[PDB]
Amino acid sequence: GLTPQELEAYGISDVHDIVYNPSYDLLYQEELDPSLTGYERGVLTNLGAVAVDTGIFTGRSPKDKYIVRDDTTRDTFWWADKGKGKNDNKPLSPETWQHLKGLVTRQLSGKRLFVVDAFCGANPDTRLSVRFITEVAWQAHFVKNMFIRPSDEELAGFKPDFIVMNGAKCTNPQWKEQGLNSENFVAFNLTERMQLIGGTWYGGEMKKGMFSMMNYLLPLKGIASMHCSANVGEAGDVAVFFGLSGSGKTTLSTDPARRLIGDDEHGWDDDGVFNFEGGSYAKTIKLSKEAEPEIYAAIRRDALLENVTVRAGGTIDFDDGSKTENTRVSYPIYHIDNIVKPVSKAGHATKVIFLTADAFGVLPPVSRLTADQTQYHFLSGFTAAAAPTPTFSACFGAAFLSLHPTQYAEVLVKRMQAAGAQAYLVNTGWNGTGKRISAADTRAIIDAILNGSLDNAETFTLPMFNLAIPTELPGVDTGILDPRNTYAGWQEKAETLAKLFIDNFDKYTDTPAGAALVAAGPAL
Repeated sequence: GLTPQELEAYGISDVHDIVYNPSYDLLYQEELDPSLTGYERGVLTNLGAVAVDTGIFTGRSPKDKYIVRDDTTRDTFWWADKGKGKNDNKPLSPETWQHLKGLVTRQLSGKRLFVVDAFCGANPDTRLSVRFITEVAWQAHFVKNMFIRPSDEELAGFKPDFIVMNGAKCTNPQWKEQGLNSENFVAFNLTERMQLIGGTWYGGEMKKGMFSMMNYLLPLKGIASMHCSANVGEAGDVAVFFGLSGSGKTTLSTDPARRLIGDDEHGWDDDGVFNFEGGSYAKTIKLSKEAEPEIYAAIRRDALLENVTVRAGGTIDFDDGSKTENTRVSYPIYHIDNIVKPVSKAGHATKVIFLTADAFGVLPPVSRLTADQTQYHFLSGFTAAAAPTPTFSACFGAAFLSLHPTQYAEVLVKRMQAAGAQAYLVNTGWNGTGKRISAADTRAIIDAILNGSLDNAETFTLPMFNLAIPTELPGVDTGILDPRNTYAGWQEKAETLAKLFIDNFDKYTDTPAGAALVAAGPAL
């Protein structure tokens, strides 16, 4: 356990009472305290889980995200104002940092505090020790679910590498004079190793804040940091899946014959692939027991519902998206049966799958990527909607990148090469006309990848993009393998898309890495 004196080292004073690493039993009682008001208030649902409301703080606040620019980060961070920018990594002065830090420590002074020590990363040799301090019980509950809970033995020798202080109740009145976006703030200081949260009550800021920090620390050590889901087969073969909204990442990574390592954040070190998290933060709009039985069943006592509509009686209305469509629920990973246990990690990945939804109808259902193409497409992070509106998210998670995108690509292929892994580009999209690709076909494609069939298969190249397409695939109509067969014609569309890729990639050509990669992209 820790003493009040330990917290005063951070600037907090007059510490009334500390509840260190509270059990789920205690948190449940705390959340239901009738004296709580506003966003602190918790309500019991018919499913047994507690539900909370974060007001207008429905999602992340990229505009209020700042990182202190100093000797530590000056030359290493991917700044929003240097070179070509193109990101939310806005620099902050050390003096303003001390002011923001002071606002939080003063807000937390003279209160009963909740302190949660946890780990980020499932592999002991490469994990990060994090201490979270909050004055709100459900916030302590959120971090207990989302990060790895230490054993009493691990707690004995705990020494935090990073400290996050949640001061949602305070705001910065001097914001205007300081040249900030608003009175709220999500700030990071890599020299003092701390994260501050002010004004915003959105739980995801704690999850995504640590992800951004891991994205900085790990690649520097030669450890891949990835925004993906990962699962394992009976033979211990592991696959990682990358894909933005609509790509079907989650659904395709759900397989009764394959245990889940994790659904969102993973690292890849000398020992293999590991989950950063100890829980899942799932979206709940239109959630049905029929479509998502695993998630639905995870919602019980100890899970924490966020912003969902609950009626006086009858309770949860998962369909009500009037307030927001970003309704969430967090729960410890063990609420899911089909997982890798007792530790969320496995061996080296041998199959890397990039999922996309090409509404332009140009890309093939499946292509086997070359090492350079893997890097090119990882950096592009393409997907399109409504058909078509294209989206390019670097490394399939641009908003959480702390280093130049090329750095993530380099470490990824380094680990892939050491494992002899193979990458595939799978297009589950439709241009809006004629017969679309069926879920059955999509599953057949994934099976062919996972079982090693496409690994040494004969292929033919697709013009311009130069993608290698397998000659035939078991359980799939050979006809659908060639995207041209759906239609000048395809060529005209291919030129349009190729131009988009080229236009987007110019953002990284300044670096020797990005520059060298241009030759792996579309040739028009």
